[PDB]
Amino acid sequence: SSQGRFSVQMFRFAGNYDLVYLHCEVYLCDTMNEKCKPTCSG
Amino acid sequence: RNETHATYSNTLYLADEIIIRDLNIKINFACSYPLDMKVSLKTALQPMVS
Amino acid sequence: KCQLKSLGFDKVFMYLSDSRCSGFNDRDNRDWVSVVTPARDGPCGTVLTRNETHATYSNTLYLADEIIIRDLNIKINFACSYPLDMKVSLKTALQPMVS
Ligand SMILES: *[C@@H]1O[C@H](CO)[C@@H](O[C@@H]2O[C@H](CO)[C@@H](O[C@@H]3O[C@H](CO)[C@@H](O)[C@H](O[C@H]4O[C@H](CO)[C@@H](O)[C@H](O)[C@@H]4O)[C@@H]3O)[C@H](O)[C@H]2NC(C)=O)[C@H](O)[C@H]1NC(C)=O
Ligand SMILES: *[C@@H]1O[C@H](CO)[C@@H](O[C@@H]2O[C@H](CO)[C@@H](O[C@@H]3O[C@H](CO)[C@@H](O)[C@H](O[C@H]4O[C@H](CO)[C@@H](O)[C@H](O)[C@@H]4O)[C@@H]3O)[C@H](O)[C@H]2NC(C)=O)[C@H](O)[C@H]1NC(C)=O
Repeated sequence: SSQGRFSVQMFRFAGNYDLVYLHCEVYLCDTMNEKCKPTCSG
Repeated sequence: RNETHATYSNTLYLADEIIIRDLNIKINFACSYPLDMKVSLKTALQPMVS
Repeated sequence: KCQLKSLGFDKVFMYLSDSRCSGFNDRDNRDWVSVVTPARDGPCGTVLTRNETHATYSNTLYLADEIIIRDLNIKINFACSYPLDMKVSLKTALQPMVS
């Protein structure tokens, strides 16, 4: 859809580091011109 | 849209009257957008561990 | 290295106040993992606190088995000091000749 969400347990950067930031890079897609749902397995 | 960008294309029409008789005016305009973007929360996060 | 292996940390992560001081491995009588930093103020972020008698070098080491930590943070608060007074002597005997 037009919204993407995910959840994860909290961690900490091992080291002399006390703050954590998040940076995502997005790629829009055509709902019809190509297949957008990605599926992966081990 | 090509692989990198998607553009929206339309043409504008200029006339001083309902009917045109000379010097037809066509404004071929289009602006685009890339398909990739970079985002970063403006909220600082601070973990607490034993 | 064997002890920490038994402790359940497959690969340990060695970090001072600065991450550029990543530790390494060395063998003298067994498998050791070790870190080396100079004895100065801050090359690897080492604090120098000098009183009238001694000067100590204080830095803290960080242990983890992963780049991220989720439980049981480890802080090796280490510091070794040096005195400021000492006694030295030549090791060559002197033998003066006079009239
Ligand atoms: C997919 O499509 C996109 C969208 O069209 C396309 O990006 C476009 O690339 C072309 C080819 O370089 C650009 O065409 C323009 O042509 C003239 C020069 O020939 C100039 O107007 C442009 O250069 C300007 O670039 C900057 C724009 O402000 C400024 O420094 C200055 O004005 C320069 O003159 C440019 O070359 C067209 O503008 C871009 N569109 C953009 C950048 O939004 C992309 O190449 C295509 N990808 C493919 C086919 O793989
Ligand atoms: C100036 O700074 C110097 C450097 O720190 C400081 O000397 C330190 O004195 C303190 C206070 O006595 C020592 O603290 C240690 O504390 C515990 C006991 O509470 C023990 O670890 C130490 O005693 C050990 O001493 C021998 C060391 O091998 C052994 O007999 C045995 O392990 C004992 O337990 C000691 O008391 C600290 O170790 C010294 N550091 C030295 C001597 O390098 C000095 O006091 C400061 N001067 C001031 C504040 O005027």
